[PDB]
This record gives sequence, C-alpha cells and structure tokens, in this order.
Amino acid sequence: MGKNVVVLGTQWGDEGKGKIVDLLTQDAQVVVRYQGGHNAGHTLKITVLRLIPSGMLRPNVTCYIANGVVLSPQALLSEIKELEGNGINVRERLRISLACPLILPYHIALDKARETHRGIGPAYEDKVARRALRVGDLFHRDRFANKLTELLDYHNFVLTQYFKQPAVDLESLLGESLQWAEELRPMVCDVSACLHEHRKQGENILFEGASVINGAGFGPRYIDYVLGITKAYTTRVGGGPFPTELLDDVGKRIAERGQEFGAVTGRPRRCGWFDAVLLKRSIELNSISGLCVTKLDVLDGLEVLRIAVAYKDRDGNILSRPPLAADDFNDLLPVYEELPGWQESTADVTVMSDLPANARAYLKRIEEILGIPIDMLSTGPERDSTITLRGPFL
Amino acid sequence: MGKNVVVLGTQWGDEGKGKIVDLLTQDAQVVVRYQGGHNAGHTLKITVLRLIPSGMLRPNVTCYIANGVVLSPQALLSEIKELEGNGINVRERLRISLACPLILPYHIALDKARETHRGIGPAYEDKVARRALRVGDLFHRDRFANKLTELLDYHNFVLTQYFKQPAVDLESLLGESLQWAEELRPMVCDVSACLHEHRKQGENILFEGASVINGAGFGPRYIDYVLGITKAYTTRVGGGPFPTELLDDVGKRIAERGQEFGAVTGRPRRCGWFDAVLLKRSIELNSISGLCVTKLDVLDGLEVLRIAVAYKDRDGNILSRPPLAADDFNDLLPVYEELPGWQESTADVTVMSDLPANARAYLKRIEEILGIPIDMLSTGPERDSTITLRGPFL
Ligand SMILES: Nc1nc2c(ncn2[C@@H]2O[C@H](COP(=O)(O)OP(=O)(O)O)[C@@H](O)[C@H]2O)c(=O)[nH]1
Ligand SMILES: Nc1nc2c(ncn2[C@@H]2O[C@H](COP(=O)(O)OP(=O)(O)O)[C@@H](O)[C@H]2O)c(=O)[nH]1
Ligand SMILES: [Cl-]
Ligand SMILES: [Cl-]
Ligand SMILES: [Mg+2]
Ligand SMILES: [Mg+2]
Repeated sequence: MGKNVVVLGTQWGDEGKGKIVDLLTQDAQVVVRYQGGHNAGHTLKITVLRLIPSGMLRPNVTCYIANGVVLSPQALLSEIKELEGNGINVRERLRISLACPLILPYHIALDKARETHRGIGPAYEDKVARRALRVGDLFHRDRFANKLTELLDYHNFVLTQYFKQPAVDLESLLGESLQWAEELRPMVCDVSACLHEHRKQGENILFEGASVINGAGFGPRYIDYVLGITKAYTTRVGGGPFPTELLDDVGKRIAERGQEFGAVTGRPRRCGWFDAVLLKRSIELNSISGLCVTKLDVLDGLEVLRIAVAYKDRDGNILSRPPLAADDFNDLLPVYEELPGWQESTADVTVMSDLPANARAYLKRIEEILGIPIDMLSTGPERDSTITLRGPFL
Repeated sequence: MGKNVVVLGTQWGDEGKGKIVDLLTQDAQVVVRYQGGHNAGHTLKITVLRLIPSGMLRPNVTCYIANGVVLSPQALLSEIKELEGNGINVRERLRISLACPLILPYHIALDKARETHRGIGPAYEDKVARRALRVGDLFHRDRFANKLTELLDYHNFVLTQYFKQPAVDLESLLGESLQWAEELRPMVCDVSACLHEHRKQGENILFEGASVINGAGFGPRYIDYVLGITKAYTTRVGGGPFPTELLDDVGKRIAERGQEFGAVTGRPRRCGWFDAVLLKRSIELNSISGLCVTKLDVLDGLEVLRIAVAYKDRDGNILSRPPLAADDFNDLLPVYEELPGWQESTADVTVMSDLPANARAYLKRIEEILGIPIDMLSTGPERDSTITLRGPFL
C-alpha cells in the first residue's frame, strides 16, 4: 500500500515549495493538482509551468489536473505544446478531469472590469452558481455553443451595462474554441476514479497545493501526511498586517540574501521574523504532519534571531492565533523570543550534524513551539541541497 | 485524547441520519455544523431544528455553527427563541462563527428570479466573489450599511433589469437588521480556534453533515472516523437517473413501510434496490470508515432482495462507479446480485443474534461488496432501536 501526501506552503507564499515538490516527485508515481489555476508559475530545467505538474519531467509519473482546478484551455495547450517541443510525451501521462470549469475570455474581462471598479475568481463564481462551462462540455459542441451564448447574454450585460466596459464577442470565442475538444480528448477522464485505482494499486500519490477532498474527490482519511513548506523567516507581497515585519538593515539583508523580489515587478517583498503564531493556525487548519523549513542559509551571519510566539492586541490581551478580523491587527504587536544566530555557512549543507549548533537550536525551538517535527530542511536553491530527516512517503 | 467523527448520508438524502446523530450526541461533548444552511429540518422531542444541532438538548454539549454554514439571521433567531421557550439555555452553549456569510432577502429573491427563468446558493456565490456580508459585519454598523447599499445596487439591478422581478428595499433591510448584532453578540466567536482547544482538551467532537476542512477550519488528519448513514434500500426525490428504481408492487410496499413521502408535499419518493455502485463512489469521496445501515425493518417480508453491484452502459461496458455525465445513464442498466429475504420481523431488534439468518447474510454481503464494516444498524424509528457494533468514538 502506498502513501498519499499533501504539500502546501504555510505562510503568505514564496516559501520555496517548487524544488521540494520536484524532489518529492522522485518518490511519487502520481502527482495531482487539485486547486487553483495558472496564477503562479514554477521554473525548472530545460521553461515555466503553471498548470502542468513538474512530475511530468519524470518518465514514470502520471500527472492529474483534478476537478477543483479551473483552467484556461489555451493556457494549458500552450504549456503542453511547449513541453512537446522539448520532447516530452505529455499527452500520454497528463490527465484532465471532465469536470474542470473553464476559464474563458469573459471571466478575465469581469476580473478587469472589477479591478477598475486572471479570471480564476469569476470562473469559480460560475461554478458555485451551477452555470460554469466545463471541460466535458467541449465534447457536446451543440450544448457548449448553447450554454456559451446564454452565459454571454448575462456576462456581457454586466460588463457593458454595469461596468461600462467592452463586451466579449461570442463568435470569436466559438472560433477559438473549435479545436479544444480534439486537442484535449486523449487526456480527459474521471480523475477521481483514476486516483482511487492508483490508491488500490498501492502507488504513492502527491497532492500539490497551489481542498483535496472536494478538489480531487479523495476522502480525508486517505491523506497520510501533510507537509508544510515553511520559510525560516516570513515574507509578504501585499499590503496589510505584518506583525513581524522588519523595516531595518536586518530586513534588507534578508531580502537581498533571499532574493525576495517580485518575479515580474522586481519590487522587493516585505520581510520579517519567523512568526509561529501564523504557523500554529496553518498547522491547525491543514493538520500539518511535519514541516519542511526552507532558506535557512539566508539567515547565516545574523547576530540574533527572533521568533514571534504570541501577539499582544491593543488592550494587551495575549493572542496565540492571528485574529480573524483585520481590524484587530491595529495596534497589535508581536511577542518575541530571542535566539543567537550563527556565523558559519549553512549553504548546501546536507547532513544535520554539519550544521552549526545555534542553527540546530533555532530549528529545535521552532519544533518545540509548534509541536510538530521538522522532517525536511532546504539549505540552498539546488534541488539536492535538502536534508530529509523523515520522508513524507514513509 | 478525544475522537473526531464526521457523520453524513451516503445516498440521495432521507437516509435516516437524524436519530443516529441524536444517539451519537450522547458520546460527544461538541457538535459542529460546518456546511449548508436551513434547507432540511430535523424533528425531535418537545419542534423542528434546521440550523441548531440537536446536541443542544443534551445539557453538557457545546454546539458550533462554523464558518462554512451560510445562515439567515432571522431563521436562526427564531429557532433560538423557540428553544428558549422550551426552557433551553441556548445562548450559553451555542457558538457562531464571525465568518458565516449571511443569507439576506436579496439572496432569496435571486433564487426566485432564477427559478422562474432558499437563497443558500446566491449567498455562497457572494462568498466566492469576495463580497458577502458576514456575521462579523453586523458589529460594524457603519460598514454593514455601506456594504449592504453597495451590494444592493448590484443585486437589485440584476433583479429588475435582467430578471424583470421586484427589487429588494434597502431601508427595510436595515430596519430588520437593527437588533441582530445585540441578539447574536454573546454567541459569536472564532469557531475554529474553539474546536482546536476542545481537541487539545481531549473532547469528543461530532461533525454533522447537512467540507469539514474548509467549513470548520479543521485539518483532515484530525478526522478519526467517517460514519456513512446508508439506508438498506435507495430513494430519490427528484427526476433523473435512478438505475435501481422499482416501478412495481415491491417498490410501492417499500414506500409504504418506509413512509417514503415528501415531508411537505406528500409526494411519494422514488424507491429502489440497494445500489452498491452509488455507495462505492460515496465511500471513496468521503473515505468512509464504516456504515450505519438504516430501515432494515422496511424490507421485512420481501421474498427476494437485489443489490446492484455494477452498471452496464449502452455499449455493454461494465462500470463499477456511476458515470460523471448524466448522458451516460441513458440506456444504462444495473447488474444485480439476488439474495433471499426474510419473513421474521426485524423491527426494534437490538442484538445482532436476534436478527434472522437471511438478514445477517444480506448485511454481510453489503460489507463484502463495499469492503468496509457495518458498524451500526437501525431497526426502527426510535432512537434506541439501534445496534452499535463498533462505536465511532472508540
Ligand atoms: N537561498 C535559498 N534559495 C532557495 C531555497 N529554496 C528555494 N530557493 C529559491 O527561492 C525561490 C523560490 O523557490 P521555488 O518555490 O522552488 O521556485 P519557484 O517555484 O520557481 O517559485 C527560487 O528562486 C529558489 O531557487 C533555499 O533553501 N535557499
Ligand atoms: N422504519 C424505520 N424508520 C426509520 C428508521 N430510522 C429512521 N426512521 C424514520 O425515517 C425518517 C427519517 O429519519 P431521520 O433523518 O432520523 O428524521 P428527520 O431528521 O426528522 O428527517 C423519520 O420519520 C424517522 O423516524 C429505521 O431504521 N426504521
Ligand atoms: Cl474527476
Ligand atoms: Cl471561525
Ligand atoms: Mg515558492
Ligand atoms: Mg434523514
């Protein structure tokens, strides 16, 4: 019997999940995308993949895009064709749920009309409202066209009347969708049934978070281990509350050493100390089994490190979890523990005993505070600069 | 340490879940509603409850309405006041997530406008579109009013312009919402944090399905047992595919003995044989641990029983799971096994060894086919006409 592993980030993104997933695919026979869309990409060896799991570059791996993914058919076909150019037999090992909702031009438009008071949101809205076109509809061209015209009679009304923005042309959408069914046909399937047959065959399955139960049709007690990818410090891209934010020379050093810059904008990310209050909530929500702590090497050379172990709100109440309401972060302050840093390099160290004593004590304290083990550790950007203390597929 | 149990029906509703949940609450210190709304009710002793869990009638139980529930504030307050009339101290033991989306008059209207080409759907639509008013907004009356007027500027446009139906009056909605904050205030909280503190205290928690992970903020590996409430035959209320449907005197007998009539309409439900193809998919999707088979007594006196173990599609392909697409049920037929019935009464039998041999063989075969145990069995409508072979909280 195999093991079923979910991998997700525990903070506010940018936790270094890509190379950890790539490493874990050496042990998986099956990799599953079950949530999200094509918002964030992953760069690897040959090419950026946003919908196709990176397990595709292992010859034995079957990759699944499960029903919880909303997909733009043209974004998917471009990724496919790109990998086909590099000589990957994609269509033999990529499988796509017939129940994926499509992201179409009008979803993107409603996104744009609303931003000025990538379609993923409006697509999920159509799905919840029981009106979304799906992959399976491509195979009934009569129904696809009927439902598309009828959906466009509404979304175009909303776009031009309410938002005073341009409509989406029905005829050009039918024209662009002409080849989608034939392009996707050999890959479409009942993904959940496939996953349960793999489970029956004892194969290892990796669920790659961009929930599993609804998004892949895969019940919760079959999940054997949840790996929480957790950077050794915290970053944030957007505005809003950041209790451990560093606005000084230490934060600037972290940003530089960790290359914490927007991949498209070049804008530096906000940086701050490790925040265990944030992590406690992530562990509870996701029943995280163990952590993969990443970018330890970025902290080399700091004289002291801090860990936020509580928050103190405006009244001086001590909080062990982040407040639900963003109002409560006003006049809210972190409560820190202080640990000594290390001067020795941890870059690309691959055995725990080669780490400096203060680095191991930092990691041990995170384990003590959070109550779950650090089962993996990344000490560099290279896939193999990774210590596996306990394998998630054990 | 306690156990965390999810209870759900495995078929198309009407599986007899109410009295099983009531029985299980004797072992739970905490009962959680995490999905759905006030669509279906449960009748019990003193009164129909649609939002408040029936654990409220046990003095030690804390009841939670978690963030995944969309709630009409006036429907909730009426249930509360009703139970208060029967002298239940509701407000001390009922807890409500600040993050529940509200169901408001305009949601119901959009329901009505769409049916003619109870608001639960449009409320979830608002939530997905990141625009839903929530319980927590009642406590910022300035923001509640600002967001309500702005939301109504849209939903009223859609109602009158698109659907040519009446608008919803903003001022009367503000008037009706005037007392909601003060009414709900002592009960509102961070439900997920509460559930994890109960979990830490080792208390038994019952999740009552009307998912758990998102709807209650409660990670999948903390779920210890999923109980699948499973009627000994199948019923359906709506139209559409029903492969084991019985259109004869046997189905009519089942309908009568099982009182299979719409609680409001009086219309008889469609009845049919036990369908293990349906059940296999339910078990996979929900990782069901064990079954509670209900209404065994309804089958007393039948000469033969059938169980659908596969489907045969139009081409004669043999299917082990129901097809995803409703098209594929056209010219689709069940594949049956036949078992002998029993003449002896099973009504209110409470020890397995008092059951007739053919009844135990029927149940054993369902276990063999489905590969999970029958851990509970209901033989009558009374809460205690129930055999517990293995307790879910074990
Ligand atoms: N210094 C350092 N960089 C890392 C580490 N892990 C990942 N990175 C880098 O951090 C960035 C984000 O990691 P990843 O999610 O794997 O890449 P992405 O999927 O392309 O965003 C990439 O530029 C990685 O090379 C690590 O432990 N140390
Ligand atoms: N004959 C019979 N009736 C049952 C059994 N279990 C439940 N019922 C009845 O079936 C109906 C549905 O059960 P339940 O879900 O507990 O009640 P509800 O929540 O009020 O819909 C009710 O009228 C119950 O009394 C059983 O094993 N045998
Ligand atoms: Cl699927
Ligand atoms: Cl909550
Ligand atoms: Mg990353
Ligand atoms: Mg019922």
